[PDB]
Amino acid sequence: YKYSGRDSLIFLVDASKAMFESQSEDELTPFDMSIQCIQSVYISKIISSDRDLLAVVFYGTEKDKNSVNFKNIYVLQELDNPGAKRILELDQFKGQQGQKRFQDMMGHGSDYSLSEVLWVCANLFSDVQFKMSHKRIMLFTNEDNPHGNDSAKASRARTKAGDLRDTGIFLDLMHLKKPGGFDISLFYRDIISVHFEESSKLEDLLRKVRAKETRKRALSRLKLKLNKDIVISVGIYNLVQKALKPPPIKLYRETNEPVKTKTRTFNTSTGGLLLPSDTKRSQIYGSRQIILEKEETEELKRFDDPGLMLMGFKPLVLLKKHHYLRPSLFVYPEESLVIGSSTLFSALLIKCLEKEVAALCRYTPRRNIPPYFVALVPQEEELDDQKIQVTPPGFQLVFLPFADDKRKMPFTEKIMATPEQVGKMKAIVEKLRFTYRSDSFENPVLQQHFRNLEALALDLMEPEQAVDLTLPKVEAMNKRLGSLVDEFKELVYPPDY
Amino acid sequence: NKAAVVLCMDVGFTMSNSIPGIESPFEQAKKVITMFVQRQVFAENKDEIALVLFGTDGTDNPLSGGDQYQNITVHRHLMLPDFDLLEDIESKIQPGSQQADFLDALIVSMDVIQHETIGKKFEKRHIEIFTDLSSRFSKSQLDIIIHSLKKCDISLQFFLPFSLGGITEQQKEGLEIVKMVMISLEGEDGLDEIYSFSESLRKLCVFKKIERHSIHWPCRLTIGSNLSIRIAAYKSILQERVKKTWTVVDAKTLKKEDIQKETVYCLNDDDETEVLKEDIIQGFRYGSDIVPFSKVDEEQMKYKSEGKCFSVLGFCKSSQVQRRFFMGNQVLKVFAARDDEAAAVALSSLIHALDDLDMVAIVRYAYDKRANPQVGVAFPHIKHNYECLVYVQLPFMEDLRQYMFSSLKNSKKYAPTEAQLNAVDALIDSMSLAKKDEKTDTLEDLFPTTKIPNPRFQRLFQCLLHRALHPREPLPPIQQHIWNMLNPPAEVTTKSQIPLSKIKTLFPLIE
DNA sequence: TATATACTAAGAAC
DNA sequence: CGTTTCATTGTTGTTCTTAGTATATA
Repeated sequence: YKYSGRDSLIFLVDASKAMFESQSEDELTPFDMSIQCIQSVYISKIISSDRDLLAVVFYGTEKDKNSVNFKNIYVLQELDNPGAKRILELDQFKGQQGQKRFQDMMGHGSDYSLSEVLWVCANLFSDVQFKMSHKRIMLFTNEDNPHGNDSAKASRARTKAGDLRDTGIFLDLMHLKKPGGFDISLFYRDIISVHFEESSKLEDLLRKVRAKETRKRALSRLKLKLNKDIVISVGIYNLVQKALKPPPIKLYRETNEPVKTKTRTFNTSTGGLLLPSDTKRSQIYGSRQIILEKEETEELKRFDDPGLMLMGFKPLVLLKKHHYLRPSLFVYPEESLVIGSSTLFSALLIKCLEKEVAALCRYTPRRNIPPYFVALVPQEEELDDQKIQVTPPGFQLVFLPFADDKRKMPFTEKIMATPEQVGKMKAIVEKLRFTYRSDSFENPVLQQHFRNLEALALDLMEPEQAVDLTLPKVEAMNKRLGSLVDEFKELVYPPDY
Repeated sequence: NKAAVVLCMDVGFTMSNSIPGIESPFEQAKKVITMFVQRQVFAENKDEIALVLFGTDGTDNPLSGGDQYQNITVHRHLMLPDFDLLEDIESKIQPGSQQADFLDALIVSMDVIQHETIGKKFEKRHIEIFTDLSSRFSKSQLDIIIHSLKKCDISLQFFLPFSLGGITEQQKEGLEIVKMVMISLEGEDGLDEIYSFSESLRKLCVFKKIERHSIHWPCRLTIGSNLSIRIAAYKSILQERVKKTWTVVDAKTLKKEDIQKETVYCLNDDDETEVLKEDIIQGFRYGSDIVPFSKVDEEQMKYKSEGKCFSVLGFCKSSQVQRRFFMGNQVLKVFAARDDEAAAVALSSLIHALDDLDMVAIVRYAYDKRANPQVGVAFPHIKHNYECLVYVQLPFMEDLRQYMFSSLKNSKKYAPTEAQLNAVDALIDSMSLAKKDEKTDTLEDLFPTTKIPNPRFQRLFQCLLHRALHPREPLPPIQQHIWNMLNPPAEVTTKSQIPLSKIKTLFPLIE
């Protein structure tokens, strides 16, 4: 969808006396559950997609304010970019004392009408000016029949909800919890896009993740040309990036204001001010000095116009894993520049896959960049698990190292092992099996940095101090393999360390 | 390591004439020595260069005599290379009219080495003589000369106009003498130490490769909690960047110290200037607002680690990881710390087991404290000289990205017709850069890209030359040998006209 | 004890 | 004829630079 557009999620909780103090047992509370869900998802969205929009608005309350001054509707925080000033507002309600505050500030929960609730949350989406990529509404209620008493209210409810379904807005409820009354065919089968007393769909909204994402962002579009005449349009995209911590901003010590760094360069002999034209680049070779233009120090790189230079093809066994150089990239046609080039792209991909052969190219990502040698190794698509995209179809960009990279190894001799040790190592390596999944692990540094960020943003009673799968679970290795370390010691270990 | 360089050129008469179709040995070897001095100029290696332009119309050498050590002009003694020496060589040399022996110059350079290579610390010595073998030489001291070369640790090489695979009987018997001398130095392999002048151009044309020594990092390869193994990590491939940066210097004065890149921090209000390095505290963006984090709280709340922590998290199938996902900056090589053989054999057991069972290891990695940890593939490698294991960064989950990328097999709007398909077959078979050779399935990889110098550094050194050898002059274009180097070998381009021609009639190519 | 050689880790530039 | 609203072109994230600290080596 339109990239500049942004995701928008509005939060809407049943504020009636129904679930404010349901608390059948003393281990949970639906309001203490819904607010927990909202806080968790909203803090996750802080780090994840800080560019997006969230809003929380309660219905059925007794105090009133909204855009249209209606009855029993409270817009707690409007639609805006997420921030701590609202983390605190939500946190103010978390607690039995907090629920006391909520009830004596907005109300026990009066009469309501989800028609007017849909009417008003629609107004919230309408209000804000930034374009919206996706628009989702989350209800939080368990009164599976909003009203079996006034059918006219319910008819107007279907009408307005169907309208929202056709104004571009989706709607969603997770059935939180109710003694009985845990069904969706009662008035909601026609609303949302078998059933039980609790929603799995709300459990994952507690998964409490700190990832971040960027949309289908073309890193650079370059025109792959087969020769000097045939040219096709390729979008160099990125599929692994090594996220770094967000770059810090320098702030004034009491005033916490931005400080607008103003680095400059000027003379030492005089109190003048050197201008960018007024400086020269230099090196020192052979006990003699060198001068070039600041313009020339970048002209020393002009090698080829931007694009891709296919020369020939290679067998996929000759392209070796042993000589990785840079994060790989992905190749996919972009129909916009050269119309119809997608056909030729597909032809090359299919036929190369058929003959199990690589494609070699010269890659000049932008101007003023020396070219490297890159392999267009085709990739087949796989969808088998649930018919959802896993490996996008197209070409890799396996960068091929230049000679100056080999880093000649300090040769040492080899000593073969005896087949007895390798035979027992067979069992050793078998025992420590574990299936590896691409998203198995997290950066302890990035995760902990984000965590400390929330900790300071809120002063929540301790920092989270997340423990992460990066550290090995030592007892597991000592146990599930046994004491075979001593076996290999008595096999191939003399007394010295 | 250290090395001593003493080049020896002749300035006699015979090299002043040659076949009109090929440049004379004088100018040929002259370009050769010029660009060789270029090599050891750009490379910052501590090699010290001396020059002996024997066969001189005069005699300017420390060992001057009436007939002993005659007709030699030592250009300059064994010190560092520098530009003005190169320029003088390019200019001061003159065509000669005499003929002189080269054993003379060989012993003279021998004496120079014995007189200087001990006065300053050295490790290995090299003597190189360029000539055309048109000299009158006696075999008197050859035994003693080779003896001293063995004792003084000097390697002798000769470079001659003819090719091993039309010269005078003088030159022919000189060539036989040269073979005798080289074999009298090293052995039968002395044949390879014979060199022509065209092949010298071919083997020398490129600028000096930027050799780069790695660091012996030893680490404790940890598996479980009771099978620690000393492991020596080494880097294999690294995106190489130039060593010393482009120093910024002021025009018309050309001093570095006359410029200060001082940074000043101001406030947005009335352009108030903040005190440079104590009033600023670093913040971070958390949604709308900025959290006053700091540096002290950074070092206090930062994640910590035990240290090296190269500990194996587990083992997995080869296909369980893939080429695409390799997320490294650099690719390590994982070898045993030397002198502990039992460790080496244990590691060999590890590697071979992983190989035959196509299993791959996943190890937590960290170069040291205060550095971000790291998890990735530990791939094992086999070479007849030695087994190998390599480590590469593999992504953390936040680093992985996901995209839809609407598929292609839905090509009801693109429709790769069979004519186009068999066309592309003709292409990918015809432009096949690699084709099987020697019945060993070593395909036509006359584009390895693994032996090819990085053209960036080539252009950088060429620029530094062309604007060093000259005062202010406009820059030159890319030297055609660089382009021929970068372009594919010609035969592939030749085979490609017809298939691309049949392409151009089978697809749309809108603007 | 001095020197540089290595590294990572910053930065800002574009 | 004047006022209001909407849509689009400039927008940037990334790479490279320098820094800084790191250590062992000679």
